[PDB]
Amino acid sequence: PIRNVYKKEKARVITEEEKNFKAFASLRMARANARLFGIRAKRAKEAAEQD
Amino acid sequence: DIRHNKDRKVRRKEPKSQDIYLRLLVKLYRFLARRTNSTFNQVVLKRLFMSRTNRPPLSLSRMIRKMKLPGRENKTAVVVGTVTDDVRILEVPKLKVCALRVSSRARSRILKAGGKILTFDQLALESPKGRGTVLLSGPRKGREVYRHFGKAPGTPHSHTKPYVRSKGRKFERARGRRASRGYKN
Amino acid sequence: LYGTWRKAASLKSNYNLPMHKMMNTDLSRILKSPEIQRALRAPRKKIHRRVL
Amino acid sequence: PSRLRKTRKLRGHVSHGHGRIGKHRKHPGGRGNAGGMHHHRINFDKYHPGYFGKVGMRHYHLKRNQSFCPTVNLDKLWTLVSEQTRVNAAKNKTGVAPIIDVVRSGYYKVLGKGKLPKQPVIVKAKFFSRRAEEKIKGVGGACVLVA
Amino acid sequence: APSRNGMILKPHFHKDWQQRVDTWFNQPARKIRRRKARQAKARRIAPRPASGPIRPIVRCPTVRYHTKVRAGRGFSLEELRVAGIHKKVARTIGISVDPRRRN
Amino acid sequence: AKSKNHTTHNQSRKWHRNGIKKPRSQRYESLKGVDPKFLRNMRFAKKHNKKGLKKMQANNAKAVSARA
RNA sequence: AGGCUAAAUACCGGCACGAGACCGAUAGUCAACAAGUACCGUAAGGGAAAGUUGAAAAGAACUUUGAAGAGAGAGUUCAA
RNA sequence: CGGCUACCCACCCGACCCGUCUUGAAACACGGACCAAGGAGUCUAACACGUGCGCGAGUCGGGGGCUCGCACGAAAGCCGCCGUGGCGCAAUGAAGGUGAAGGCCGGCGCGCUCGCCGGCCGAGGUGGGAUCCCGAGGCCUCUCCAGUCCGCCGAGGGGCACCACCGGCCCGUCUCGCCCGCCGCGCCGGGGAGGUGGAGCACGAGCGCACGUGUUAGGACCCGAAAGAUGGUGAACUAUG
RNA sequence: UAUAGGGGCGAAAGACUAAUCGAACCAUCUAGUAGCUGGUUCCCUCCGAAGUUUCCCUCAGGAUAGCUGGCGCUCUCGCCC
RNA sequence: GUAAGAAGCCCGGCUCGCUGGCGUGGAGCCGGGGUGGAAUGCGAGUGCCUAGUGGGCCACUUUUGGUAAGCAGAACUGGC
Ligand SMILES: [Mg+2]
Ligand SMILES: [Mg+2]
Ligand SMILES: [Mg+2]
Ligand SMILES: [Mg+2]
Ligand SMILES: [Mg+2]
Ligand SMILES: [Mg+2]
Ligand SMILES: [Mg+2]
Ligand SMILES: [Mg+2]
Ligand SMILES: [Mg+2]
Ligand SMILES: [Mg+2]
Ligand SMILES: [Mg+2]
Ligand SMILES: [Mg+2]
Ligand SMILES: [Mg+2]
Ligand SMILES: [Mg+2]
Ligand SMILES: [Mg+2]
Ligand SMILES: [Mg+2]
Ligand SMILES: [Mg+2]
Ligand SMILES: [Mg+2]
Ligand SMILES: [Mg+2]
Ligand SMILES: [Mg+2]
Ligand SMILES: [Mg+2]
Ligand SMILES: [Mg+2]
Ligand SMILES: [Mg+2]
Ligand SMILES: [Mg+2]
Ligand SMILES: [Mg+2]
Ligand SMILES: [Mg+2]
Ligand SMILES: [Mg+2]
Ligand SMILES: [Mg+2]
Ligand SMILES: [Mg+2]
Ligand SMILES: [Mg+2]
Ligand SMILES: [Mg+2]
Ligand SMILES: [Mg+2]
Ligand SMILES: [Mg+2]
Ligand SMILES: [Mg+2]
Ligand SMILES: [Mg+2]
Ligand SMILES: [Mg+2]
Repeated sequence: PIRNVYKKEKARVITEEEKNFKAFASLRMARANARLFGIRAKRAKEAAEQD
Repeated sequence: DIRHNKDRKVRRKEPKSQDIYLRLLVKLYRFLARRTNSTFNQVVLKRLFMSRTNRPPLSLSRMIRKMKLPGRENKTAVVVGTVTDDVRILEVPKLKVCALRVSSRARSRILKAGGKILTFDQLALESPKGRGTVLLSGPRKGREVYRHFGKAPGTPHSHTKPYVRSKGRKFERARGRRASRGYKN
Repeated sequence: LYGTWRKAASLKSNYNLPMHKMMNTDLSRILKSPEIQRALRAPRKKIHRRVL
Repeated sequence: PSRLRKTRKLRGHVSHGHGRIGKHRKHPGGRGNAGGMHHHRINFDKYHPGYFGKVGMRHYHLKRNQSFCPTVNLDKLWTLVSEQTRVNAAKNKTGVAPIIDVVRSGYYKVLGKGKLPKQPVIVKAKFFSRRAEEKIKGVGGACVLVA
Repeated sequence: APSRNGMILKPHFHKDWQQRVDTWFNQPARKIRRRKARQAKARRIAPRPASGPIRPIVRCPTVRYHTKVRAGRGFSLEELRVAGIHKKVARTIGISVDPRRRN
Repeated sequence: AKSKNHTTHNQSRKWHRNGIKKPRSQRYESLKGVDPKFLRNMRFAKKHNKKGLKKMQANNAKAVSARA
């Protein structure tokens, strides 16, 4: 059958920078960049046009 | 003379359920509350006549908090009705409790802590007059039916959750819930 | 097939024996036990009928 | 049960529990939700506010699979894994933390609730709330983003 | 028509529905027919297993179910080519082939 | 078809059948309609009370207990 | 902008079968019986009522009254 | 001899003919000559409340599959890596989206209308609140001695549920200003203090089955129109060639 | 023998069209709808009204409030206050 | 219409970003002490669901239109 299997990843020691690795601000910045990707490109284009 | 509209007490004096064990518990606690002259026996006899709604299921964490209060070290917690397990707490004290129809998930969680539980007949055999006891009850108004009650969902201070077929947009939102369409409550 | 109160059933996966409400279903022994009658009230079997 | 219904005890009463002055006429007030805006406006505005009109913008061809995002709370974050994991973490043999993946249980977002145990955890989820993210780091845990 | 307080209802019984009502009084007979058909097919094809054609590993498309995996229709032509067996012989071997699926 | 227009006959009986009892008077009635500035000041005084209460009031309680 | 194909699906008509917490002759299909029959209207069409002797006819031989219908005796049946 | 009555008769008193529309019925208001049989609040779906049951932050196999062909079997039993799924466990915005823990103690930076740090339990406080606990005091053969023996209570304490208020947290808004971060230093993100709107949170109670009532859609308590549409039959009567 | 139903025919009465004509007959939709009449079946026990406010093309009706009943639930007496 | 107490009064101390000559005023909180506060009668509070009703009439008294009416229209109370 197609019974599901799952990777274990039992336990591990937390690294040093994991306390400040990710955050809610990371997802917020990712969403903001995905929303304002093309606008920044058009702004850079019209800025290089004036030069 | 005097009107006879309120002469008959509407309270019930006999359990509507046909459970044989509940009938025997009533027959025992009636004799106790009649003889021992204990107000605790009186109230625990009155709470056995109550229906399914008037006997709300008391959770486990609520009973933990009620027993953690000062003066409840060795006192026995008594819940007329079902006590249910709570998965939000992780550790539990001894918790020597007597209840009716304890849930199986809470059975092991209480028996692993070291405390022993007992039923109503064992409680009557141990302490007839109800000494060293704490009578607890679950949230009677915590039921969802009491959230649809009030004066009316139209008064500007309703907060009464009107009955709606499906919850979401364009379902009882436009005229009477915002100042843009008509009025605001 | 049904299991006991200690171990669940083997044939049925998530079934356990029903819970038992009154551990002692004999009212006579409970009412005649010394612990119950230790703190009882007087019988007071007087009728006190209507007096003319 | 016809023997338990009310119509049996109504035999002999001519009006059948409906009165002599106003008889039981076939839909005397209207059929269905008739006249929701007039001659029923009092009831419709007292018991169903907001029923008339449109509020929000329309979304053509909405799929309930896109907005599928179940939420899990911190008080339930330990009910997903087994019980022995919690005691093995509380034993504290070294600075190792158990990994609690909510995607296996079926939750995509973790929401914040208080009273966390003092054990460090490594959580893997697609979305995190700000309060939950600060509360898991105030105890010494770690948050891992997946996709 | 309305009462003191109650949920507003919109029953879809305004059409002439009583002349088209499907009662499932033949459900046990249908289940018995299906079971007898399964048994007869298995007895006729006894050396071959029931649901003979092997089905590949298939991930759910939508984001709601893309975390779990399920069965499918047939193996792709690329998978058949990497396996090294011909396309047309897999059908008589007992391997269901899905030419529309890509990798 | 002229009919009766408006009378208040047999109304006091209907009222007195159930009762015209006064509304429920309870302590801490409400804080609605009160001046918003006064309410803000009261909230500030309530939230800043425990800052200096638990020390000076405790000292004064110890002092009066020593007095009597 | 060309085509073929069984499967699970539906079936108040048709040919047979089984069953019923249904109806029991003003009920149940209109129709338990020579029922879509008698009958009605030019026609399209409308459309009924109507079961029970007795276990077995063993359906009352014979005498008398009456022209007969019918009746008095008698006779069969546990029972006319 | 005793006997009420479903037998008959007589006297005394009271006694208008039933059903419904109506403020008003015995009416010169309507229906009923009489008798026998039939005759009217049903069933389905959905909703709300209450009650009984089982389980319980879970609940439900009604949809399929399995065991052996079965009169009772169109039943019943089981699925366990069939819980897909429905309801509930999270709400708030039109939406992009966001999305609920308080309390005590000490210290520092101007303990500043002031943040952080360390330790603890961990869902705040007030006024009521069944019940429970402690409890001065006195209540049992001659006496100082006792554990049971007789046996209630002034006052005080922690306080179920629930009630009223204050404060706290979440989401959508308006005012005020300042701070922090950089997978990249921007009309990028995050945060505070105050006023309001929410069907919210502030140790959860729902699910499935049955019953009763009430509303509604189904012909829907029963009987009743003037009318509309579809498709066919009639100039053997009558009007006209 | 020809004209057949919103059609025919009419020296015109809206007369005739199979005893029916200011729109025939037959079957179906159709158990069409009715805020309008009539009826609505056994006993006992308990409680027991309103013809009033507001709104509606509302006035022979309905919604709302009020009157009523049922199910309860939370407490209080029962041993100088 | 209101009041005739313990949800009250006297005392001390804290908080305020409200106001401000003033430790001024006003609110909130804490702490210990003192219930017998007009008569009479009575057990109260509260939640849910809900049928019927939504044509009324009459009477003492006060009253509007009308000459008047067993006329039409109102207020309290009682009755059908
Ligand atoms: Mg009465
Ligand atoms: Mg009646
Ligand atoms: Mg009505
Ligand atoms: Mg009326
Ligand atoms: Mg009604
Ligand atoms: Mg229709
Ligand atoms: Mg009127
Ligand atoms: Mg093609
Ligand atoms: Mg084709
Ligand atoms: Mg086929
Ligand atoms: Mg039957
Ligand atoms: Mg017949
Ligand atoms: Mg002869
Ligand atoms: Mg009658
Ligand atoms: Mg009438
Ligand atoms: Mg009249
Ligand atoms: Mg009459
Ligand atoms: Mg009459
Ligand atoms: Mg007449
Ligand atoms: Mg007559
Ligand atoms: Mg009959
Ligand atoms: Mg699921
Ligand atoms: Mg009809
Ligand atoms: Mg029309
Ligand atoms: Mg035609
Ligand atoms: Mg001719
Ligand atoms: Mg026409
Ligand atoms: Mg004619
Ligand atoms: Mg016509
Ligand atoms: Mg009908
Ligand atoms: Mg009216
Ligand atoms: Mg009432
Ligand atoms: Mg009542
Ligand atoms: Mg009724
Ligand atoms: Mg009049
Ligand atoms: Mg008058």
